[PDB]
Amino acid sequence: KVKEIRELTTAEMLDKEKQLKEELFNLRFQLATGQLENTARIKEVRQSIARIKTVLREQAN
RNA sequence: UUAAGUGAAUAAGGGCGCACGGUGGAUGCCUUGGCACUAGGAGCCGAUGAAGGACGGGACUAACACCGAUAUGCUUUGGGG
Repeated sequence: KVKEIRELTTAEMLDKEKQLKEELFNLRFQLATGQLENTARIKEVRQSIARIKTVLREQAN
């Protein structure tokens, strides 16, 4: 959801950031080659990256 | 039978009236926009980068809207069920 993000330190924040990046790259490729039953995840990953970034923003000033 | 005289009707096509269609959108009714004002708010925006724009953002994306690499959306405080 939203609250589990607030628990982790800045290290885990950047970790999950890079992990979501990689997942987005894989979703991108597997789009072009006729796959990905559940395409509604291409929203979730971008929105989660957004949430992580803003929550990071509010802490660092 | 001869002779003299009289002489109707038919339409290649056209006129008039009637009856039935075809093109064309007047007229009848109607409003999704306008016009002129009344009362009240408001009367500036900009080097923290303006007005206005180009390019992009969706499973599909040609356009219009909204958005901006956090891109058809992020956080929080109230409403709603």
